[PDB]
Amino acid sequence: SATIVLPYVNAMAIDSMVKHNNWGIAILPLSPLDFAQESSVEIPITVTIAPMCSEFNGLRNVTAPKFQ
Amino acid sequence: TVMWGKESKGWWWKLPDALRDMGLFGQNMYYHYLGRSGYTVHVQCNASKFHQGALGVFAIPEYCLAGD
Amino acid sequence: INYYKDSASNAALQLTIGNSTITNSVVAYGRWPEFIRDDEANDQPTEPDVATCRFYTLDTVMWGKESKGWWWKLPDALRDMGLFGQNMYYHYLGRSGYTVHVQCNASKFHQGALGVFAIPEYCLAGDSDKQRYTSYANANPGEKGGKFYSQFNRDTAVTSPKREFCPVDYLLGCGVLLGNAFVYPHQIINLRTNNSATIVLPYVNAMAIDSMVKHNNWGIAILPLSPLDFAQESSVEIPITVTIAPMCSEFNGLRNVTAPKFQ
Amino acid sequence: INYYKDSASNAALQLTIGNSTITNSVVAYGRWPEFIRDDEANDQPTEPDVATCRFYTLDTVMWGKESKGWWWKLPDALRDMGLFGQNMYYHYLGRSGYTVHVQCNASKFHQGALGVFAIPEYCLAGDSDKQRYTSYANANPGEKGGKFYSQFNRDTAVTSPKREFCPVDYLLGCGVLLGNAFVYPHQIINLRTNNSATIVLPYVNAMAIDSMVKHNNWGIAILPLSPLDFAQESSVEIPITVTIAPMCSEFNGLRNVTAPKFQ
Amino acid sequence: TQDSFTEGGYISMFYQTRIVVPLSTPKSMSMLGFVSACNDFSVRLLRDTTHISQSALPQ
Amino acid sequence: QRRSRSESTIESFFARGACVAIIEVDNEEPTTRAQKLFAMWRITYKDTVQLRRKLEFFTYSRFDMELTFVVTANFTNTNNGHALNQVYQIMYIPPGAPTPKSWDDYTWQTSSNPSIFYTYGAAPARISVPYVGLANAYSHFYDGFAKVPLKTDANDQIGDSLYSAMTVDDFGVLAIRVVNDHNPTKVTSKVRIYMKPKHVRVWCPRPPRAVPYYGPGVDYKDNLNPLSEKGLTTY
Amino acid sequence: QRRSRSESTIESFFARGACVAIIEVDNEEPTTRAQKLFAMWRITYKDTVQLRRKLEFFTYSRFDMELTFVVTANFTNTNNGHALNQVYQIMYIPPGAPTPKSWDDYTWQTSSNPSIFYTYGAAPARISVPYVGLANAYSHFYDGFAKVPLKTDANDQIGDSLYSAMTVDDFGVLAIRVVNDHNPTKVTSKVRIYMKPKHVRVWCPRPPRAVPYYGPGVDYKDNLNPLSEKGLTTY
Ligand SMILES: CCO/N=C/c1ccc(OCC[C@@H](C)CCN2CCN(c3ccncc3)C2=O)cc1
Ligand SMILES: CCO/N=C/c1ccc(OCC[C@@H](C)CCN2CCN(c3ccncc3)C2=O)cc1
Ligand SMILES: N[C@@H](CCC(=O)N[C@@H](CS)C(=O)NCC(=O)O)C(=O)O
Repeated sequence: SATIVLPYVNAMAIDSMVKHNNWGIAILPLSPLDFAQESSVEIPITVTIAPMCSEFNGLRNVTAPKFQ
Repeated sequence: TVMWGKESKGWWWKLPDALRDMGLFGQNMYYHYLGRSGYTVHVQCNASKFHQGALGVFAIPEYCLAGD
Repeated sequence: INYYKDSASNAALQLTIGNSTITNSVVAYGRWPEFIRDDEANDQPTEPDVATCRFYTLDTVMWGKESKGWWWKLPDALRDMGLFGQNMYYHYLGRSGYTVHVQCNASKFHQGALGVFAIPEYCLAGDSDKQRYTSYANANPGEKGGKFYSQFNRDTAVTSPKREFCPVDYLLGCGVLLGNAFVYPHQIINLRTNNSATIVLPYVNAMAIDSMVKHNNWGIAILPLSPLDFAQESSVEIPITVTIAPMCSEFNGLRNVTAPKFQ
Repeated sequence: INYYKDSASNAALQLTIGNSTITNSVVAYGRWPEFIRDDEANDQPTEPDVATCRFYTLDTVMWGKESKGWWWKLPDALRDMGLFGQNMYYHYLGRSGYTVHVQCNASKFHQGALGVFAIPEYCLAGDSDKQRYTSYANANPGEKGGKFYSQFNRDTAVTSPKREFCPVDYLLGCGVLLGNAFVYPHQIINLRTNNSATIVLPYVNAMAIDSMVKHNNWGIAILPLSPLDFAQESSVEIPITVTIAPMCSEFNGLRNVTAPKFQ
Repeated sequence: TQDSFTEGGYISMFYQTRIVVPLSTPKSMSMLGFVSACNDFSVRLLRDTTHISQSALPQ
Repeated sequence: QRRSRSESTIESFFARGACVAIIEVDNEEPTTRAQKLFAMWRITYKDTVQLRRKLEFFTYSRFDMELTFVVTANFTNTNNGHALNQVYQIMYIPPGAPTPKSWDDYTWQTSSNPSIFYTYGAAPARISVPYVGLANAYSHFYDGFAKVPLKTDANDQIGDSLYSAMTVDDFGVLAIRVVNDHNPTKVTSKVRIYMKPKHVRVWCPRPPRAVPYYGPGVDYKDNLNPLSEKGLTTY
Repeated sequence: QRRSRSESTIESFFARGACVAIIEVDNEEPTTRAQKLFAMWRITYKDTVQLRRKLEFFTYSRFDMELTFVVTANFTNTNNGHALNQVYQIMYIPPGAPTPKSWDDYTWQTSSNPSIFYTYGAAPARISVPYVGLANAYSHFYDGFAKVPLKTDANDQIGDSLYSAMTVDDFGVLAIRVVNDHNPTKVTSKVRIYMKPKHVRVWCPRPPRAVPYYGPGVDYKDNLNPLSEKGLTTY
């Protein structure tokens, strides 16, 4: 397992969350997966994320982005 | 959950994009003009003593990707 | 001298809330809304401050010569109002007080009187011989509310009963004379003196905190005490508007969202 | 105020013992074995120190896929163990505590779970319509012990009834669900974590000292909570061993030797 | 007793990743469950149980 | 001195024994057909109207209770001899406890359930009970349901429940039987139960009922013209 | 305040009167054939199951006892006149004391044995008894025998004894009779005995019974499928 803690990083103290993404997570296999001498191997990978110290401002009607 | 095999090349996610539909966090995100938050990321992957491999997890601020 | 050990055996202006502003008030039972105290509880509560404690305006209604009255249920009327409804449906237990503002404007040549009553545990009568057969959907109209009637119209359907309320104006919809309804917290809007009414309702219930979906804590009833008239015109209609602000709201029991079936 | 004179009328690691050594423990009811105190007695007691307080090993048993359980009675199981049995049969009254050690070793590729329970006044059910008809010989098997069954097999013999117990695994042989047997002092041996169990039993009885021949103070029950398995083999068998050490034993009432008739 | 006005909730279990075993090892296993009450548990209103019955008195 | 309000207090207003139940129990030779050897009554105060109307002046209440039992027996015929004095057994069955199916089943052992044995001709029986409400106060009126239908429910009957009802079985029941065996002559008896609240606190006063009651709820069916005629300018 | 455990104590758990015996006694003209003029009941709590099950939660117990007697009488016919009020005699016979052979023998003089005389129609009789155990505590369960067979015994019956039995005659018996002479009409009566433990201490808790009792011991014969069906993934 792995654990990381990410603080809020940006050129501004507070910014919109819809049109701007603050962080990116990249997972890559540095070494190929293998098991005994089997031809095919598959294992599950799971990701969990917890927000911390979240603030919001500018209450108004709800935004409905068009995702396809 | 995702699956890791011999031909897997990697995965990537964007935050706070990945949590846009997670409980009241998404509702507050879409009901407010300005937002702020930190994160805690936990990656889980279990195998046996006869398996071998290595995963690299990277957190990148302002992670911009190339087109096609 | 008491012999038995058990005690039972013993012989006997502008008001601003959140990002909303409205431009005398009545406090029910002389008790301002307040949060739960440390000496009474049953986990960490969720207590929104400004995202839910603000004024929401309901649909406007029309008052004419033949209008008999209107009624609403709380917190039912606010089930689809911003984040308040989301918190209501995402939590098992909820608590809140209310501020109710009724607006109705007319001219000096109009005349009429409206009575607004806040009733705790406001139970209404059915419209069929069967007892307590009203359905959940019909008992929770929402922000549209219901209306009163001047007579009891028994439902004659036998195959597909309506299962709806049949309130009667002069019985207050519960079998009690309207004249005594002033025992409840109330306000009177007389067109010749004022044009608005305000009431503050604290949280009232036999339990400190209770579910908001299956139980309604308050009822609001508006009835015309005097008929509307204007000069010598045959038909007169004026708008009536209602605004409600939650106050000191607490939620507990976070879990997946509830999706009631309203028709 | 109480009127009557009588109160009843009033309204309501290595462990070494003796010359034996074995290489966490559970103490029953949090009470270590102890000798009789001067404020409770009924002649000069005989209190062997090392000639009887030592570890005796019983016959090894085999655990497989079809095994259902085993049971033993104390002090019955030690009736033929060195000088302890001689003192038991040469004295009218006896007293003692016990230390029980269960050993079972396997590999990392095996799986299974054993539950060991110490039961005071462990009474078992019969195998016939007649009630309390079990014989003394059948109720005191000795160091060999008995076994459990998955069903009740009524004895059909009418001429020569067997007069034997018929314990049932899921009823604990006494008409109580096995799941609650953990209320008694107990230990769990899980092959993936540990390979041994230890329990310490003090002397429990309604009397300070009692005969050891006609009354058994403790019962030991071992049952497989999970079936035994190994890789993908069809048949698997492993040994289980039991060792018992008397502690703080007293005897009184010296006289000629008792010779019970065991078949 | 069973009553919707005093319902308590629900308990569920799910796999997080999966069970993984090496070769020459059993692929099936068993799990056990236990329940108990904490130190803040209380009861009221003693009453008879439904788990024991009788049909004929001893003769 | 000056006039006082001693008798207008809540305690004085409810310091009276009010009948809430009349129950019939018969003693005769058992037979295949239906009989009244033992009776069961569901505890409540809505069977009668006077105490119900007095209590409905308020929305919430909290009190202890005192119960009194009066028993009256009589014959039915004259040519079947007579009978000796009878003994009556009254048992309180809380929710979840087993209920009798016959006048002489094991359930009458009352190992844990409280019971009263009454001898005919003695003083009326009496007992006291404390506040046994699950919540902090009794709820005379409840505006809600016990179930909420959901969109994912397979059918509409999963979430169907009666309006203004908290629990189906509340406060248990009382089972009354005659312990004595059957005499050759049938004997009928009636038990009347009288209730008196004590140490009473109330909240949220409400206007009193003005039309006849119809069911446990607030429904009204007939007699909806209470007021009588009178002249506007007539003294 | 905070919730308390007052009612979960051992004393409260056993603070109830539980029936343990129903006994029949008849009054009629004596005859050569068998009759029920006097009855004898062996004292125990295993005749009924509720109190037995409650007590079997523990291996050892120590308590005093309170006994209450309720008497109910009735006729059987109608053409033989009537009868006057009867008086019942209840006598406690400890082990070793002589036992009656008739309803009017010398044994009823009760010179040293305690006795109760009860008048029909009065309040139910009551008495209290202290702890009378030979040992330091009562033994609900006994894993042993009273005799041990020996190799030198002439026959196998010398050492034969019932399993899980301490003494054949324990705690004595109760003898109940009707003191009154026989009226021309027969009169039947039933005495119900209710027991309440007091000042209770217990040791070595045990799991409760899960299958119907069968005999004084722990034997089981039928109904060995207590649990019901339910889905693994069904709420
Ligand atoms: C041996 C027999 O003695 N046992 C007697 C007994 C009597 C009363 C007991 O409590 C019954 C419940 C009462 C405290 C009254 C219940 N009330 C108060 C609120 N309430 C009610 C009914 C319907 N709608 C709303 C409130 C009621 O019916 C328990 C035991
Ligand atoms: C004038 C008549 O009044 N005499 C009454 C009386 C009542 C009870 C008396 O004691 C009888 C014995 C009781 C203290 C209860 C005995 N118990 C306690 C343990 N026990 C028992 C039974 C079976 N297996 C294990 C324990 C019992 O049956 C003595 C005299
Ligand atoms: N109905 C049976 C007798 C019933 C009976 O004795 N029931 C027992 C337990 S099975 C009991 O508890 N009776 C209580 C009582 O009726 O006093 C008969 O007379 O054949």
